[PDB]
Amino acid sequence: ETTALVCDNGSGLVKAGFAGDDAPRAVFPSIVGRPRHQGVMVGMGQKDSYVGDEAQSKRGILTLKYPIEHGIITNWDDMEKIWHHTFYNELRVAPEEHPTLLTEAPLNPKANREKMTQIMFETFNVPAMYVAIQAVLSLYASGRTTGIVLDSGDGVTHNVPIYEGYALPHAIMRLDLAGRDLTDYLMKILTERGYSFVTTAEREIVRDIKEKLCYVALDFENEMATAASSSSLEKSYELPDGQVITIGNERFRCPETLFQPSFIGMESAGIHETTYNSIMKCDIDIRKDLYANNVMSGGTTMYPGIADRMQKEITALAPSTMKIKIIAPPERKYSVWIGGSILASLSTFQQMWITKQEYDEAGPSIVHRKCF
Amino acid sequence: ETTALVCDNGSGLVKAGFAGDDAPRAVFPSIVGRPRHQGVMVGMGQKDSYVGDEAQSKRGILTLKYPIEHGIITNWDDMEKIWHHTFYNELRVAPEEHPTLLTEAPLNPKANREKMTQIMFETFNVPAMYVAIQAVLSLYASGRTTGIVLDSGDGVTHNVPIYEGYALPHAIMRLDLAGRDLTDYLMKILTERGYSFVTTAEREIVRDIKEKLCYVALDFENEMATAASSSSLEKSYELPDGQVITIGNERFRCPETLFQPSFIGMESAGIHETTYNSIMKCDIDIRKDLYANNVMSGGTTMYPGIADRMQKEITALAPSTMKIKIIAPPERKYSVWIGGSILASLSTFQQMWITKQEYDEAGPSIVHRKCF
Amino acid sequence: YLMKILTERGYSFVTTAEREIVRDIKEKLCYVALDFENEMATAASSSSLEKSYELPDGQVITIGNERFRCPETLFQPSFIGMESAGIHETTYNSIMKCDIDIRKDLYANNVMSGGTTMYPGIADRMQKEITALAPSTMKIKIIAPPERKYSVWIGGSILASLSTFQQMWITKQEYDEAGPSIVHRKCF
Amino acid sequence: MILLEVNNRIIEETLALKFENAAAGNKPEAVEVTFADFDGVLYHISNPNGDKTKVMVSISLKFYKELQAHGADELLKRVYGSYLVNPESGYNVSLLYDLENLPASKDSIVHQAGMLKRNCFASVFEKYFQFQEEGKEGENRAVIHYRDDETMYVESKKDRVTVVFSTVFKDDDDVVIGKVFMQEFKEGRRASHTAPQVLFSHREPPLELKDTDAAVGDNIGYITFVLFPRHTNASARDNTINLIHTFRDYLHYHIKCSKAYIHTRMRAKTSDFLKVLNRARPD
Amino acid sequence: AYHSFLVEPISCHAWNKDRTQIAICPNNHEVHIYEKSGNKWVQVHELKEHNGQVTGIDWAPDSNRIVTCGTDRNAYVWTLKGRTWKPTLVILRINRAARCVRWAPNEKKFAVGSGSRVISICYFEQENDWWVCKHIKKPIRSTVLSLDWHPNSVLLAAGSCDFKCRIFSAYIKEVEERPAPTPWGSKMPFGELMFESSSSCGWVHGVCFSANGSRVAWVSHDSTVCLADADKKMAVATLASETLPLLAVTFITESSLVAAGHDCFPVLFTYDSAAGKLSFGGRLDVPKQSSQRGLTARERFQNLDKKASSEGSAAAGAGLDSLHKNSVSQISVLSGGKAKCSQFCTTGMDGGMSIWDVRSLES
Amino acid sequence: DREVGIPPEQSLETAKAVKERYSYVCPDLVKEFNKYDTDGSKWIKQYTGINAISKKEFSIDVGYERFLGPEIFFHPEFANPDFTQPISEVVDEVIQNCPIDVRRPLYKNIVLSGGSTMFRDFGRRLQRDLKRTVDARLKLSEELSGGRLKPKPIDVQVITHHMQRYAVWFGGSMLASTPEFYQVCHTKKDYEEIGPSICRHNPVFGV
Amino acid sequence: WXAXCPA
Amino acid sequence: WXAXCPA
Amino acid sequence: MTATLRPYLSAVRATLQAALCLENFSSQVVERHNKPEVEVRSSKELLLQPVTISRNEKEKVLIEGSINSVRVSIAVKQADEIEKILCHKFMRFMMMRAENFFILRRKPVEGYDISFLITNFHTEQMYKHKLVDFVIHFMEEIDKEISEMKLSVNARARIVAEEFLKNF
Ligand SMILES: Nc1ncnc2c1ncn2[C@@H]1O[C@H](COP(=O)(O)OP(=O)(O)O)[C@@H](O)[C@H]1O
Ligand SMILES: Nc1ncnc2c1ncn2[C@@H]1O[C@H](COP(=O)(O)OP(=O)(O)O)[C@@H](O)[C@H]1O
Ligand SMILES: [Mg+2]
Ligand SMILES: [Mg+2]
Repeated sequence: ETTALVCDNGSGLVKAGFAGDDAPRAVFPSIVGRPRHQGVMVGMGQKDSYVGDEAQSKRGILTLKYPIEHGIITNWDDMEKIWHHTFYNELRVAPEEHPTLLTEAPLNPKANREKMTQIMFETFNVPAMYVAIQAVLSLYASGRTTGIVLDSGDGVTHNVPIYEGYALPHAIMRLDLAGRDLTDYLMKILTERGYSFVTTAEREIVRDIKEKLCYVALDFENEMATAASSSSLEKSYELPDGQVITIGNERFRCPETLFQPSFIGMESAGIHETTYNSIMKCDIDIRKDLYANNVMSGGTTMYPGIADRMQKEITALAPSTMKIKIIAPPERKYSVWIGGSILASLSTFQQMWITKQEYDEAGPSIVHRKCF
Repeated sequence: ETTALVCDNGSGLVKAGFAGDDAPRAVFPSIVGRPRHQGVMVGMGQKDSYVGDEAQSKRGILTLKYPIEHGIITNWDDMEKIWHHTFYNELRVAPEEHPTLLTEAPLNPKANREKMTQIMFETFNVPAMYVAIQAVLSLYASGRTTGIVLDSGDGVTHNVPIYEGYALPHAIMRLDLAGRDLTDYLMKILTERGYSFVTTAEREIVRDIKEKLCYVALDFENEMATAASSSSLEKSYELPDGQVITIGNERFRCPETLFQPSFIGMESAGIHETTYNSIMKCDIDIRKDLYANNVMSGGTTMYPGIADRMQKEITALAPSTMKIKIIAPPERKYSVWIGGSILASLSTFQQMWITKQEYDEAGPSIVHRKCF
Repeated sequence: YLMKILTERGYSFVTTAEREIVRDIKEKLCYVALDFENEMATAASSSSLEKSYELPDGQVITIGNERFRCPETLFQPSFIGMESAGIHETTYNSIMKCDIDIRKDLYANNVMSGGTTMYPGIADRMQKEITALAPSTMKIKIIAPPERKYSVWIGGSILASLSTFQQMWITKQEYDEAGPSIVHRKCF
Repeated sequence: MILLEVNNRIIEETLALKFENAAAGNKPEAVEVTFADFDGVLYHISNPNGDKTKVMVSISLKFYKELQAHGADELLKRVYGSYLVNPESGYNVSLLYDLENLPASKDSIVHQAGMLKRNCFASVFEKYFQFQEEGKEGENRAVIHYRDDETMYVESKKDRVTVVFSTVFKDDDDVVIGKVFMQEFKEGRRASHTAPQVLFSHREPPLELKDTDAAVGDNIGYITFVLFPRHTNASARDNTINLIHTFRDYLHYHIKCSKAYIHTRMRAKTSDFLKVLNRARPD
Repeated sequence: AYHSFLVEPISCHAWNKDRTQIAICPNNHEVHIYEKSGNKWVQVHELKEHNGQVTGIDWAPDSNRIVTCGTDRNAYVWTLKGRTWKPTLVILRINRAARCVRWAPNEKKFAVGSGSRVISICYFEQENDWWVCKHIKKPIRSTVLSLDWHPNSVLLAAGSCDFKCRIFSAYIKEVEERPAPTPWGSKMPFGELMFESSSSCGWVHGVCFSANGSRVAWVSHDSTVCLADADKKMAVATLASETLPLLAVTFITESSLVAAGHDCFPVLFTYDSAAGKLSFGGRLDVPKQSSQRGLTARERFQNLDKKASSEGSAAAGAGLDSLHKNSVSQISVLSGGKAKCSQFCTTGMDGGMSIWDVRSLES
Repeated sequence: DREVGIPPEQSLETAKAVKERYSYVCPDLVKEFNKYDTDGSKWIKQYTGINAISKKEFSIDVGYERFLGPEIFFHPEFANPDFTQPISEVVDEVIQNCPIDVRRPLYKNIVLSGGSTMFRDFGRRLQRDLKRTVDARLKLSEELSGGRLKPKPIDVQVITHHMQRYAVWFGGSMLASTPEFYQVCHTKKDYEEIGPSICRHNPVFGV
Repeated sequence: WXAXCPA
Repeated sequence: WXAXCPA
Repeated sequence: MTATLRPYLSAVRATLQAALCLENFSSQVVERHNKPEVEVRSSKELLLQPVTISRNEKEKVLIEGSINSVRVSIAVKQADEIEKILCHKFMRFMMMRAENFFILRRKPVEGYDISFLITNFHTEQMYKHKLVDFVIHFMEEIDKEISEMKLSVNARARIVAEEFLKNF
């Protein structure tokens, strides 16, 4: 009992490591694949189930399925399998030796929290654990006490206004739009270009393509016009088979779905509009502080130029009499994990944990009252 | 009960031997000949039926007929006779003492398998047996788990893509073109030169001629042009009667039928095209592995330069951004038998056999369910 | 797939002419099975299901389980090795992605068309599968007009006959002045 | 078997063997057999007297007194007609077949007699559902504890019906396994659309059972199924009754099946362990 | 200079005077004799009448007699009569077992380290045509595992498993004469305890003597080496290290020392003149060994069925010759006596044999 | 091999003519062999089984197997080469390896129970063989020691009754009905810590 | 989700 | 074969 | 396992390697035999003092010693009742097919979990470091096996519940 482990069950990726380290010791995607063919050879009875980078490597003969969908778990067996894999094969640390820290998106069903707590306390018999929010850990990592969080993850995008020493639970907005919808739209448009991708392996391929050759556009109409003069924007990517794919307008089209959800057919508003509404719902005095500080985190906000576009849109919507500043740290991918590690390292938090004795005597409902 | 016997009922030749040996103990062609004349002498009542090297030696007064045609048995009496001969006269091992292993080409009718299993279990009352595929045994002999098999036998040519620990039954292509069609075309062209061969004895003679004085051409047009300057390519062969036959363009013409089936009038594609189609039908990720490993086996792929031509054609068809390698072991003739012996020697396979209790119970519909 | 299975039976067909022959055979002697396992068991008692077809050369081919095996590939794409779902699953997913209120109307009306949906019993199987997947509290109806083969052509003719559509056409003048990209914006 | 059946196949088989030779003259085939089924109830088939032309079937219901107090006049004419006679064995319902009269139907009667236990059990649940359907003043709640030490309670109020289950596990080995089994019962809902709510409680008995002298203790869990007319109408009544009655044996059988499954998995892993060990022997 | 004679282990080894014949126990109810052939070894004879397991052999440089001392509480003295070998029954009066044996320099008596808490000495007699046996049982309290003899043949050291390594004094006046004065003691009659170990230092698995007969050394299961220097006032020297237990004893000259055991390779020691302390010497046999393997396409699939496919025969002991040379049974000498010992041989429990040198290393 | 007209699948159903009236035992082997090989007209029976696939009738005649099968019991060497030993002589040997006072009553009570014993005339053959061998043994014993006496002949009787198909079920029923069964049965606590060895008791073991 | 959206 | 090709 | 199990494994491996040395000793008490000495416990002359390598109350190991054989007994880290039941059943199924192992016992020592056995008859016909490596590997993999069994039983319960609830 010297340190604690912080695990972030990201909608598309899993981050884990020791409390105190500045970088995670285990970064693998949440994939639980199973064989799709029959199998003929006799010298191998191997691993009916596959997880982790192994699944990514041999994805061509497996039906990859994401255990977590838009922030809510759908298959508990897959999640338990991934937990076991991360705890034993990668970390090689017994659950009893150290406690575990878990994080989840806001406005999630209580059933998921109760089931997760029960499984953690019963199966792995962890000495203690806790449940927190990714946005607050982002604040802790950023070393600030006031601001607005843009936690645009792979599965969920949400904002949580905060003020010095307190939060505003009544001004929390959660949007289902996230990286998965962007990937689906990218596949649909790549079909309109002439390239077809259906199965999950090509889903990973398109995910990589978007990760490598996508960016946001300051002006949509101007970019479309310059695309009409398509002689300096098209770029080529090399597929595993050697085929070359040329991508033009699709580079700056899919990211615009964030600001224009109507493309996918969702009757909602963009991230800028949702943040403006959330800040407006707050008290007048704290609006200045919230404008002066705007923290963003998540893997969906690494597109170059996103900060500039958000700043321009907010300034256009907001009155043109004050200053709006966007802060874009270059390590926002692991901000949640860093915040969790820092929070665990805090001396005052050594008593806020939830132990087996109190959990057993009280019941699973205790976590509900533990910091909401 | 110490070892097992592996018998390969090749379309044109029979291979047999003990499980464990690195070379077969019996290699004779599948010939079942009967006398064609009347017979006058009285001091002979000899062997109304003839089989094996005896048939080859005295082929001049016999109507040789191949029991197996293009991978499918046509006369069961001949096959049973050859089985009896190989088991008793050559091997001199009783069927009861040891089990037997059988191999057959893919996409064969179930009737052949059921009849073969029934005859083996009823006539020779073998304690146990099994049915396998030549390509998988080729993989076992080659000591590899991933690749594509080019099993161009005397009667059938087929490919079966494979991946680590599993196969792809939906990407199997079988081509009827094989050595027999090549021999027929060689006879037809030898007629155009001025040499006539009709009966089966001259069929064997032409088969030997092709085995000894045939090769593939890297470029067809260039070879034809150099043949126009016919002063360095013609070669002479000595017939049994002493007549000398000069062969020119026919050396590199008949093998080209494999890459140009239109010569015989078959509306199909060459081996290169079929392999390309089979690999394309597979998943994208495994295409790289399949390209990196290309195992070939059979008696129809010993022509010098075949590997180079196949490599050139595949690289021309495939994208010119990766590396394509052709592996041509110098013992591909008996690769199937070696693989069968190794598979039989495997400890885990000692339980996969099919016993007689099995057959005591139901028509051999059991060959398929299992034992496949 | 039908050619591949006909190979497993003992009949071989490779070239395109035999492709047309097998296409005709499927058009004439294929149907869907309400229950796959029950049909397979009844095939084990193969004395009332096998049927014979006359080839152009006069040869007779007997077809048994293949009659109801190939159509099942639509509901079980895994047979060909495609990592996808059946028509029932895709339609269920498409309807679920729609708004809640219009789900009732979509369930109440299910039009089908094309030459691949003429197999007898397909409508009943689709209805059973959808009702099993969908909640068992409403009514699901399948409409199977007996002229679905030319439904597209009839619809095109009716649309052309519409008076309001006489102006939506694309003429040479506007096409030449604008360019080929005009059709892209014309009703998507 | 996955859903435990309700038709005891013993009676079906014996009646089939008897009737298939019924049309063979004066064939008495004297029969006297004693059986047993779930819920700790004993059956008995035996001719009333030397006259072998009549065969009788009887039950030994544990909670028979509650059924008699309630009154099952509905069950005396709806499913069972004139072939039901006063109890003989132990003051429990017993029926008999009149062989002298022609038996017209063969399968329907056998099937009707096969579900005797559930047929008699339904007399209370169906009547409570009728009470809440008919608009009659909510009949007084009742508690029905069968042979097992556990207890069953039902409340039939307006706009809905309720049922609660008490669970007791005897052997210390299966207590934890059953607890795990029932822990996930209250949550699995992602594959059911028109299904009732499910909850589990062991430490705090429900407030309904405080006054009732039902199963009360420490190592006893509770399961409640909320009932609504959408799954308790005249159409989906028999299925729900069968599912609830066969709940206990269903849990038991699937617990044993899980035990066998884990046995098979460990047996499979032993082979891998032996393969790893075999690295020590020489070539 | 490694060689293999049998896959299964070998109990004991014996050699002739010219080092041309070998004796190998096949771990079965028999013993075999191997002879040189150019630069090759080949079987010559096959001796078997013993129904038990053989565990002790020895050779006579002159008499050319061989003794089989093992189980069944018996012992046969083999002798050569022309071109065939014949047995010679002996009586030992034992009830449990017998493991080790050893002849004498002058070839007049032999001793057996019996497992019945007794030590037996026998001598030739022409009267009854038998081999009479005497017994020593006074101080013995447990089994004896190692026996060694002194030039005069009157002093015997019988290592045991009771912390002690004691010298005895056996003198059969029938076939023995009064020995010359010795520093140790008075050469007292048969069946007495001369002296015992100074204290408790592990068990004993071997013993070695010196031509001058003034120094005795033995090893123990406690990873210790001892050297009883009787020239001084019974000065005793000790040494220890991290090496695994030794199971053999022998030295080259008055100061050197050699030993081997579960360490899988020879270990060399030395003794000081006046400091009364020993030292250490590492891998005097050679610097290290090497390892190799092959593809074995057949093996790549054969091993996967039982073991893991990626598995192989490689081991950490391949580099330092610790892969196949499983343990060391005992040691012997090649040339002369225990004075220069230009070459030394060792036995292995692996079923094989190997040779070494002391000058080919050339420091 | 002796007949054709059957499918490989429906073999055992065809082989189950043994369970029918189709097998009688035979005091002599060669006599009936020549009887069949002489007439071969009336003694031959016919089979009229029904196929289970195509519902096509198939028939085959009945030959020497009517008796050879059941005769294998007294000549096991036909099937198992290892066990070349009859049954009746085994019975007499096992009955002759037990104390004197028990040999006499044992021969008087031999029970015909079991499915394979349903064959007709089995009891007659076994009784006759045992009587012959025991009488021969008695005569040999009397020959060596003379005497005008005449021992009362040993009586061997075989009993035929119902219950032959199943004779274990009623025994188990009476086993359960006995109250002492509820006391002799191994208890839970015995298996709890001692282990499952409580059920290891055997009738041919003891130390 | 259970109602609205899939999850 | 029966249809297509000979065998 | 660097900060949790590595030192324990290293210590136990060193102890086994030191105590894996064995030799053949003709029977000293019973006529002529070479039976294992540790099981008989006849003479205290050959026996060596027991040793233990442990870090928690409920998990333990024991190391014996003798000329003929060396015996090792382990105690697994079991916390919940399900863990105990699964460990007992898995070890029993391992016992039922222990003949092919040639190393394992037939019944665990009283009050302890599974125990192994070694002898001079199993040291030459089998390799030396491979046996200790296998014992170690089993010690590590026991936790993986038990966790996998636990998740498997949980999944089975979930699937049966889901299958039953659908009918309602
Ligand atoms: N370099 C990148 N640029 C843009 N997007 C990225 C990049 N790397 C990952 N992403 C996207 O961010 C997602 C993963 O980031 P992550 O924050 O771990 O999701 P989560 O919120 O579940 O933790 C991926 O789905 C991917 O689409
Ligand atoms: N030395 C050779 N050179 C070229 N072709 C050969 C040679 N030997 C055999 N062949 C050809 O390969 C065929 C036999 O090879 P084989 O693999 O045994 O056929 P199968 O696959 O039915 O066993 C022969 O028909 C012959 O045409
Ligand atoms: Mg996230
Ligand atoms: Mg072949």
